[PDB]
Amino acid sequence: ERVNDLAFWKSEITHELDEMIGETNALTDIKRRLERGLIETEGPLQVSR
Amino acid sequence: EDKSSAQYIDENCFNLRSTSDSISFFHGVEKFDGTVSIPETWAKFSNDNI
Amino acid sequence: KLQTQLAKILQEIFQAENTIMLLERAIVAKEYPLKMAQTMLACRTRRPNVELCRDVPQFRLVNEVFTIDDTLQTLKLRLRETQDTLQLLVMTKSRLEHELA
Amino acid sequence: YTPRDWDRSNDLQIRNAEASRLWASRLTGDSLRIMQDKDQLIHQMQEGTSRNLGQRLSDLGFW
Repeated sequence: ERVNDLAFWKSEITHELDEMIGETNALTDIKRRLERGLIETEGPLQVSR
Repeated sequence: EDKSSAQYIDENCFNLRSTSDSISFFHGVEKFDGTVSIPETWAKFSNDNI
Repeated sequence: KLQTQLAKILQEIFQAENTIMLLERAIVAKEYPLKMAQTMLACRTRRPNVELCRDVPQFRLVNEVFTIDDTLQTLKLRLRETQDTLQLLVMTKSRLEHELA
Repeated sequence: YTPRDWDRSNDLQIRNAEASRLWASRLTGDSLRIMQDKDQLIHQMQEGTSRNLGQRLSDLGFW
């Protein structure tokens, strides 16, 4: 029974560990996309300036 | 001898697992009902013999 | 606005497709324990005379067969639903493309 | 022919797209949750299987 309880927490840990990785990449993508808008904004700033 | 045969058969069924390949799809084993006695009756049977 | 919404539709279309693929991978994984239970029940039929009995292992094996049957049915329903959602999402992408044109 | 109703039409199309997208995302979340639940349930039930077969074999050996 201890193995089976050990197995249960292993499967629960595995699923949440799966989702956390799924969130880091989605947050990483929004980081690069957010950073890329800054580089473009120097464009119309130059035209306005 | 009867109990030895049953013990060997049940030991084999316990020994086989999801990894084993001697498996097959046996549909309808739920709907089939072949039973002669309950475990309490079987225990009483052995007790009376003893 | 139509451009940005078309992009979001693209995100959800693949999320539906990936859900479909992982779920079909899950059903075949669920298939095997049912035939394991059926082989075990065949061995229960092999039991001789008095030792053939309505014991707790046999009863809960029948219950196991029933439960895996139920989980297969529910998983197949979810497959069909997510397929329908994917088709609708492709249709929305089509409408947004037409409006953009 | 509908000078400002055109804006209402474009608004309608956009909000239809948004609602469909939100429903789709909810459905993906529910699908993942039900998959995890079923996997865990089947494993718990099979280990119960193994324990009950072991108990029956023990009783047979005793008799």
